Amino acid sequence: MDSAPCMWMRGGTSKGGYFLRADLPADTAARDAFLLAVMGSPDPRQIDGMGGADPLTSMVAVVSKSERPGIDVDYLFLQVFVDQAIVTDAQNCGNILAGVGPFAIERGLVAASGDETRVAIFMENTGQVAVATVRTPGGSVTYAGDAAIDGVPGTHAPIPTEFRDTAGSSCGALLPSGNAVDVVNGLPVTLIDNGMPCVVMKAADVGITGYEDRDSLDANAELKAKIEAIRLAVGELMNLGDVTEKSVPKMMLVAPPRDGGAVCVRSFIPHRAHATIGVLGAVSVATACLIPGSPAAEVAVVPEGARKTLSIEHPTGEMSCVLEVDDAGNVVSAALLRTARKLMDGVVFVL
Amino acid sequence: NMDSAPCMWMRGGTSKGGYFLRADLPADTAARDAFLLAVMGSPDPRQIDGMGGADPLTSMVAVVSKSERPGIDVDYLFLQVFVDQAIVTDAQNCGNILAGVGPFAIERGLVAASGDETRVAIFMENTGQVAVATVRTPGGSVTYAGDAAIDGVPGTHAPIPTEFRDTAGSSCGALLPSGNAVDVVNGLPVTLIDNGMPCVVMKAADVGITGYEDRDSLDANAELKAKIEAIRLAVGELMNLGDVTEKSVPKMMLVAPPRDGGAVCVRSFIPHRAHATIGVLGAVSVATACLIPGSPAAEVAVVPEGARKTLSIEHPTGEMSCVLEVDDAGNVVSAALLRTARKLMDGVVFVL
Ligand SMILES: O=C(O)/C=C(\CC(=O)C(=O)O)C(=O)O
Ligand SMILES: O=C(O)/C=C(\CC(=O)C(=O)O)C(=O)O
Ligand SMILES: [Cl-]
Ligand SMILES: [Cl-]
Ligand SMILES: [Cl-]
Repeated sequence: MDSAPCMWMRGGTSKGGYFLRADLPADTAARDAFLLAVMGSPDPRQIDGMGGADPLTSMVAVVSKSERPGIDVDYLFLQVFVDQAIVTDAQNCGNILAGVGPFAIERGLVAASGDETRVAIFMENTGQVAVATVRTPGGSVTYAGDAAIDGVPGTHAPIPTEFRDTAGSSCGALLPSGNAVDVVNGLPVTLIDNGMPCVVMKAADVGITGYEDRDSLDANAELKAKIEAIRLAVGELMNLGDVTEKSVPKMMLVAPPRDGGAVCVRSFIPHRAHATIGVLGAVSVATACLIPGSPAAEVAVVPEGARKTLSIEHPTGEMSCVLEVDDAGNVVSAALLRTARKLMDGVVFVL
Repeated sequence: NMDSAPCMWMRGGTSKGGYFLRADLPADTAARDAFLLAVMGSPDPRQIDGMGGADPLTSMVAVVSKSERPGIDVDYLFLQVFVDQAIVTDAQNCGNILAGVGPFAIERGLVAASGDETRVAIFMENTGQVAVATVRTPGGSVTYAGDAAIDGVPGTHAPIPTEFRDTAGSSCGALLPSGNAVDVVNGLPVTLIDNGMPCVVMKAADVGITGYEDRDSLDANAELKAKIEAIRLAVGELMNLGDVTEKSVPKMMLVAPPRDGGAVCVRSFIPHRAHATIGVLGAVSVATACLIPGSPAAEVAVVPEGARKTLSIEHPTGEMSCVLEVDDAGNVVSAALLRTARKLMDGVVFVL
């Protein structure tokens, strides 16, 4: 097959191609080779495909109607590497998730149910369910509205998303090492998975402030080398095997908030600096803020009460994470606002 | 306000952008620009809410229509959509995006396939110049598959040879709008030249680089970029380009001796980002400058002898050759260059 139907969408602060599962090769080696060609990878410019030469604009959602009881659609996230011939399936992606609901409704996978449509989305990569609510005025998806998210110009229709049962969905526990803190290459880190495996550490401990812009961080070869050494050192401890060629864990460098939020973060995902912050990445970081003795807890400003709005500051503003904690202080849910937009709909081609 | 249009996303040469039928876009320029900005996701350094790839070279538009001009198959207007300003500019040719125009026009039925290699004569509306491209149409259908390669694009595709005649002065009114082979601007000798793309040609070494740096190093060189932009703003009137402050011309061309067997090595700012490779008509202008005695380009170039000259223009990821025919007076009378293209996505683009 040399082409496939495809909707190009912005999902949250990321961008990529949304496919029906049936339209892609069933064999995953052939599927991944096709997706590389669709995107134009490997190429630092992605000039001969639809990737935008940024991992955050080189992403794929494979969506299908679900047979799981109570679930509307199944969603597989695939990261297409920009300049390697690698497609990875080892993580969730809550930004690209934002486009899944609207894509599924437009494609008839799930019926609109009034002016707003709840969509229960099984995230195949980790086996957990997320719930998105999509504006469907008059029974049709809209992308217009009054909502805004930092990192995206303008305003769009809101897409509230809610995540439960996130802890340990990749590493088998919230803290796969069993410790709140671990010393790695002479630095305290928290190894944490509440929907995204993360290594959380103080920006100041790897020799930056945590307030640098994306270009400054991407050009900092010395910083990138130092944190890559830590990432490779903890891959097995987080039950992720050999992470050398994986996209996980995400490296989260935290600092005290500056614009009135809970914490400030710079993320490497795992090699490129994030332009903003990942959705489940932010949930893991926000969760670490609540763990006494974590580097995150030391720099964070944490509100009182069972339902905590934790503003996570990032290079171009912030993204707020509403957590509720149970009896024992465990996070039992996380809710975040996203938006999406259909950008182009048609057929993608490969040679 | 228009909220969708049919659109083919293509790679044209080493560039990428949206190809539209003229009839599918707003007739009013202001409405058209607001639509195209929104299609691309501009202004936004990351172009996250549209189809632009956060680089001027992947934020380009071609507007194509069947031509009524005798002997011309299609009319093609090139539009640059700025990445992080609300500006769409029509002031230049674009010979990379031109490569997609032939195949696009045949797919869209604007020109019929003719044999297995279809000639397509293309009127470049921005300057009134014509290019002639040949498109592989085996069995009557465009193919993008083939054995040709161009530096800056992985793999191989169908060849699209292109030939340009009557190139000189199409934006500035003359090949050398100042009348001089060299002018001194901000302390350094430059050549102001237009052989299809208005350019300021200067020695890389005179502005503090070697000319062999990679694109990332050049885009990070704020001191260099400020020096170059001050020169650009100082030459707009001399080049008969009026007020260039919000324009994308002239292109700033920094030349050095060839290092990999070519005629000259170039780095180009277009005008603000460093080029990842080199523009097609920009290269023609630089190649032409190499032939002018006294030019900075002639001082660093290695120029082959003969009436037919293959001038290899070296750039950050290899080279692109310009085959120039020159007449007895030494004037360039045609330029021929190989490009390729590929259809990437076809369908409908949307805006709010
Ligand atoms: O870290 C990455 O790979 C990029 C992401 C991840 C994300 O959204 C999430 O953590 O849920 C993104 O911003 O798209
Ligand atoms: O200079 C620019 O703005 C970019 C160009 C120009 C081009 O191709 C040409 O000079 O004909 C490109 O697409 O490479
Ligand atoms: Cl399906
Ligand atoms: Cl719909
Ligand atoms: Cl038309």
